[PDB]
Amino acid sequence: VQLVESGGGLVQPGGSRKLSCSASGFAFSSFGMHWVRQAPEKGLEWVAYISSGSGTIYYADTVKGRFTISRDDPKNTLFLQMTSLRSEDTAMYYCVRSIYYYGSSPFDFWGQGTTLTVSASADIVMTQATSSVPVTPGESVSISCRSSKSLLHSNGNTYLYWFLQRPGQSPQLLIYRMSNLASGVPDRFSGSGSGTAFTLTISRLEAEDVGVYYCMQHLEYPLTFGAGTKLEL
Amino acid sequence: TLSAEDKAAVERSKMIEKQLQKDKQVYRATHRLLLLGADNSGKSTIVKQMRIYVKTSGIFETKFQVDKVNFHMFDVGAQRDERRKWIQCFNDVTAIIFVVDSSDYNRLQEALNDFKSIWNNRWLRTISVILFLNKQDLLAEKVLAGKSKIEDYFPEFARYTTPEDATPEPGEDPRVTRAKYFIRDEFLRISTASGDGRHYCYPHFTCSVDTENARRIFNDCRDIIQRMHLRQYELL
Amino acid sequence: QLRQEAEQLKNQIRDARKACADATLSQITNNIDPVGRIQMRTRRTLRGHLAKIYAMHWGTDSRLLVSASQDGKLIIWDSYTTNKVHAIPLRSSWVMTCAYAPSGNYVACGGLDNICSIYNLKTREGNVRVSRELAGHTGYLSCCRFLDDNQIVTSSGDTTCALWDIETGQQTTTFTGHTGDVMSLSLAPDTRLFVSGACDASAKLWDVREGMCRQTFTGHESDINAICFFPNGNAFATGSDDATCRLFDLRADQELMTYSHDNIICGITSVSFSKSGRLLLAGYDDFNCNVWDALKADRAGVLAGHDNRVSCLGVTDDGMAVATGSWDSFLKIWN
Amino acid sequence: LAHGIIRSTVLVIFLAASFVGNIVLALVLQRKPQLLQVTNRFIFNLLVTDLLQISLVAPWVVATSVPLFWPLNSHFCTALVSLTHLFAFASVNTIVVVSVDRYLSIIHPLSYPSKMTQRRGYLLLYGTWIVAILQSTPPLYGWGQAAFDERNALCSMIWGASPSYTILSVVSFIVIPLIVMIACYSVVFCAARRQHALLYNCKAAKVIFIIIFSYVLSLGPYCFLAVLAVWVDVETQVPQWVITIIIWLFFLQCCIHPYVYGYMHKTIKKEIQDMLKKFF
Amino acid sequence: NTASIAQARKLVEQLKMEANIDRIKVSKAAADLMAYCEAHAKEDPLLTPVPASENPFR
Ligand SMILES: Cc1ccnc(NC(=S)Nc2cccc(C(F)(F)F)c2)c1
Ligand SMILES: Cc1ccnc(NC(=S)Nc2cccc(C(F)(F)F)c2)c1
Repeated sequence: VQLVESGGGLVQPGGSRKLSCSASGFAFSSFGMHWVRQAPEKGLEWVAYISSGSGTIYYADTVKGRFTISRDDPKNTLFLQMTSLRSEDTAMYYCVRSIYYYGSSPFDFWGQGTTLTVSASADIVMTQATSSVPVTPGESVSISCRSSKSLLHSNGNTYLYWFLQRPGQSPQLLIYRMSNLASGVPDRFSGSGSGTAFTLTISRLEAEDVGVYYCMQHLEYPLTFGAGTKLEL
Repeated sequence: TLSAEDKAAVERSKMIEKQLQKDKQVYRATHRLLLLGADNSGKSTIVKQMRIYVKTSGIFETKFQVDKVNFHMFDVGAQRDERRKWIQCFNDVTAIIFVVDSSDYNRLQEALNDFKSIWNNRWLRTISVILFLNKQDLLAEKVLAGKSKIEDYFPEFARYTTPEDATPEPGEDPRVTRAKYFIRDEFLRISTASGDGRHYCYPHFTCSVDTENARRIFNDCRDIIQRMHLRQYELL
Repeated sequence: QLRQEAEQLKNQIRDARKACADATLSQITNNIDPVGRIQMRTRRTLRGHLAKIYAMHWGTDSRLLVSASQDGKLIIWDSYTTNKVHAIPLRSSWVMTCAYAPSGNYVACGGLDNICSIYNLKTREGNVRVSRELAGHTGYLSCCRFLDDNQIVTSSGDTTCALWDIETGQQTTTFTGHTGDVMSLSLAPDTRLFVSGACDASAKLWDVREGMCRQTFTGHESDINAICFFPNGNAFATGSDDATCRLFDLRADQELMTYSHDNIICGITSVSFSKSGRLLLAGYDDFNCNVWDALKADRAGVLAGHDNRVSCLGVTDDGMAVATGSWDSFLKIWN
Repeated sequence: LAHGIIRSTVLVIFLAASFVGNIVLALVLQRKPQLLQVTNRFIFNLLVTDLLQISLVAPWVVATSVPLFWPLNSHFCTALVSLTHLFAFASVNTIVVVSVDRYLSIIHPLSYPSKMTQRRGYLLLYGTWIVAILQSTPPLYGWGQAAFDERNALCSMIWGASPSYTILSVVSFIVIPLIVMIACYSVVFCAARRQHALLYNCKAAKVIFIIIFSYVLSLGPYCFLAVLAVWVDVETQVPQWVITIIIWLFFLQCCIHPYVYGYMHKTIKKEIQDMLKKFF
Repeated sequence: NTASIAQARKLVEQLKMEANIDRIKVSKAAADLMAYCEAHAKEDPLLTPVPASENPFR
């Protein structure tokens, strides 16, 4: 499975640009795709979503009238067209896949990303407890996330996701729907919650857990991520 | 009402439904036939003619085309002798081709019993049979030589007269026509002595190496479908 | 010379079985209250197959079930919301059986091609692809039941059962002894034994690990089409073309009850049990399903909504509902 | 007005029975959508175009006989006539498509499914509805006028004001449909005769005669009166009872259609009988 | 030499080894079945109609 991003560089204000996402190694037509941006020294921000069969399209409120998303199924490619680039659109962009049915796990593969630079509401909000945690190898660590709405739905799901980003890398899925482990994530990680407050537990800390941890919600389409919490060894 | 992920599941089910509709359109436009016969006729050669114009496999399929119409023919392979259980899968086929080697009279009563068993069946009603009196080349030689002839296999011979409907244009003497029409009247008696109005029988005189074998099947299937449609409207 | 010894042994076994009988189940069960009248009405109807449905199986989670059609398709449905999770096309159109893994990661199917195909549902790429193709049977596949995600038991029309090994593809054990072709299978609750029924009016008990035949039960007058185990694990119920159902027990090695009626003339295609063993559900050829009291052996209910012959029938793992599938290509769910 | 009362009274039992017949047919046809592959939609359209006509037109025609609301706006009988003609044209076009499909299914039995796809059926349905709207729309914005009558208590259309519309309506009602019907059913009769001769070395005539006769009996007198009304008048000439019978025949179509196209089909008849026997 | 003397001998052995099992009285088996049905009677929604609030197919 491979996703490769092309496009970017240095652009003048008021210009336009196009970004391409090439997928190789999996059935591209059966997945929905997302764009996720990250500021140079901030957290993540969901941008745009294209469904399977191109029957549904969602945009963020800040890029509603400026960005366009499209697919090319025979050639296995995803396109983002950007118009009138301001100075707030200088971020690294990531290509994500997700498949939805009974028992699936969305957001389970992220691309490497491309860099772009430009020269000179009633929605759920998520809050991270602390921005730093000093710990030592071999012990247990706990991280907390909070929300302004009850993420529990009537059917019985909660829709809470835990991602981890290692230094100089891309985010990877850790926990989906607040109590489920990812495909190849080590058993040491655990997650729990009660509807409003959520906790991620690491039992036997090792050297490879160093990085920034993010929570995310998927109860509504306006997707909020939060600030994240850093761990130092 | 539904959460943000339930709608994606609903859309996925809708896409599956669209693909199923396309597959239904493709599946409705082909005709399936069932081939039957013993290890004495030229059923393999009949298959070979149309196919040119895994260790323990169970069924074999051959596809052919006449006037831009697709026909699929299935014949069983590595299966046991008892057939009262897997014969129920073929209760919705267009027709059953039945090949009979009419050259030898040593094992013709077995063929008659097999045809009778196929004709009277709880699940094989409303299914029509296309009969192939194959290898009617050794039959003429067997009749002309006289070393072996129909004298004691069936006692009702020598008391049968050729009906005034035969068209025996190909022939050397008027003695093979009587025998072959006697054989045809034999199988035609079983079909005419049982339930009627649902399914019929379409006999033919064929040889294993023949040029016109797909056209006969085309014509008989046309007749079968036309009769069904003409009977669903009280016109017949 | 061996015929007379076989006759003597059969006579000895018959006499021993007769000796151990002191009373009947009807006399013992004569002084308890009946179950009354059962009213079941359809909640869900599932559509989407093209031809007649030959088999079905419920998942462990009691929410997902898989159906097989003779148009050449497998469909994996979601029971609660009626959604379609998967639709898999096969290489052969004459599929007579299908099963579901207890783990929930694989699916099996087979038919007139004499091959048992195993498909993998949890694939890195978002698709379902065939993972294994077991060959070695010389006849059509009638039933297949799955075991711990690496073993599978299959019954065939060449009068043999086989215990396989998916990892290597070779069959590890072979069970022989039947005379007519085997039509059905049920694993024991403790997956140490399994009973089979063949087209000679006989059922047999098989030990998985040893690979031998323990007991033989003969009480029918025609071929057996369906068979299953009582929840407790000490008795089984079978269905035959003589329009009657029979209950046998392993401990006493005998037949306990016969369920039949005067008006019923057709055959029985499927048999199932309730989560507590009180009820017995059976699908018939006359488009109907019948619900019987297992103890008093008195008709208790009936079902409908089917316009053709009922082929498969199954009760969920928690006892919440029952699913039925017939030859009109529709699946129904009843509470 | 006594006569008119009798006419409107007898004009109620027919459409009370037709309602029950069409409702039973609709139930039996929608309970199992997979009864007939593509003809199911055509029969359903022909089925709804009669319930619509009855429910949305008959009360006003009944409610015109009463002398209380006897005098009215001249822009009213320009809508009632248009609605009736719209429903009649839709039914006629549906019948034409049904007959062509019957011909295409009895002849060319093998390559029928590749000629009648679900897309080709829905496009045909939309086409019939569009052409019906096109044909029934003219009388409210130009050539063709409808007015009230102080003789037979039933407001109608004056065909003599514009002969072109009369010619167009007569052509669209009888000429083309009957030509198509005869041309299609002659070949079917020939094929049935040949098949019977093969099988047994006039069962198919009573059906075709019934179909053609019923269509003519339903639609003929009205068009003939329209044709005649150009040469001579009808307000003080033709007797009140002749017009009553002519109007009575125009609405027996709603009763005839379900019998001819639903109850003369083997499978639909079987299903209706099973449902009715069970309920009763 | 003959395949009819080996299939008539293996069957004899199988039938011989099949007769040496421990059997019990029928009344005990019937009582055990009745006891199992009585112990588990309030856990199956099909027999006792569950109210239309706990089952998920309503
Ligand atoms: C005063 C009078 C003068 C002339 N005829 C009648 N009608 C009679 S007797 N029966 C009758 C009743 C209803 C309908 C019909 C129908 F039109 F269908 F034939 C006939 C009455
Ligand atoms: C009971 C009552 C009392 C007074 N006037 C009426 N209406 C009359 S006569 N014609 C009429 C009826 C409906 C619509 C129109 C329309 F506005 F469309 F022209 C006209 C009815």
